[PDB]
Amino acid sequence: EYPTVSEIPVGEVRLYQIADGVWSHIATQSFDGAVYPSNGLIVRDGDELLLIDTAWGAKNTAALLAEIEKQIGLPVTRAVSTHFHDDRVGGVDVLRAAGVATYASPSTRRLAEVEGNEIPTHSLEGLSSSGDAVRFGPVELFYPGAAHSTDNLVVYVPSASVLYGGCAIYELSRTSAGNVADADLAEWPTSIERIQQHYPEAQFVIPGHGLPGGLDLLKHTTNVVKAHTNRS
Ligand SMILES: CCOP(=O)(OCC)[C@@H](CS)CCCc1ccccc1
Ligand SMILES: [Zn+2]
Ligand SMILES: [Zn+2]
Ligand SMILES: [Zn+2]
Repeated sequence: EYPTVSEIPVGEVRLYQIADGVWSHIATQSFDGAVYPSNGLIVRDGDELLLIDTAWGAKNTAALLAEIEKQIGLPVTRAVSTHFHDDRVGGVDVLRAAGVATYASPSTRRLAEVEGNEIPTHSLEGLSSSGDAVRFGPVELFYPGAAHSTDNLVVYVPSASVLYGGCAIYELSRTSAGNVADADLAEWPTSIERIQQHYPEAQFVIPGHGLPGGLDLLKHTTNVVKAHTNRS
């Protein structure tokens, strides 16, 4: 049902309807000689769409917009990137050219600039302290604290009980840590506990990469992070 790495050539994007007015988008990218799947989110709000994250590069993000037009047919008017890595902001220039208003926290914008990654134009205020939440159209944005990166945001869709954990949450199939070069390993389990405490009602949990599940993904991620922490 849910699209996998095997079934998506790099350059194509799949949409997966989760609920009324809520989709994930799934793309793949080559990196260091392997191929990785990647998720984002699409959320309807009236007669327009809110996009969560790019499809990991310009080419994929072009295909994303085309696939949205084909399968949904409503305009993307705002986008939020949930941290500064290229699987979240790579393609922001494509979005902007298409008239999308692109957003990220000041921390994400600052880190993207440092990294040399594309910089969302608008700033999300009210998210700089762990446990901060703000409304953004049909979703709530939440800063759980440092985890996969110091700037990582999570996204909740109240009407659908959909929790988008982004890359701070791992799919169950991943039993080893991925890119933790920018991670706060020491804080990551505590940040995951904040997510659990704030969104215990979540029914559909979407990781940044791979298969969705339920709130168990949180404990799973903590397990994997703690096991990496204990590198021997
Ligand atoms: C292997 C390179 O991972 P990235 O640093 O890609 C550069 C943008 C990471 C940013 S979150 C995305 C890929 C994470 C992943 C690792 C292993 C399996 C599935 C996804
Ligand atoms: Zn990342
Ligand atoms: Zn990622
Ligand atoms: Zn596990």
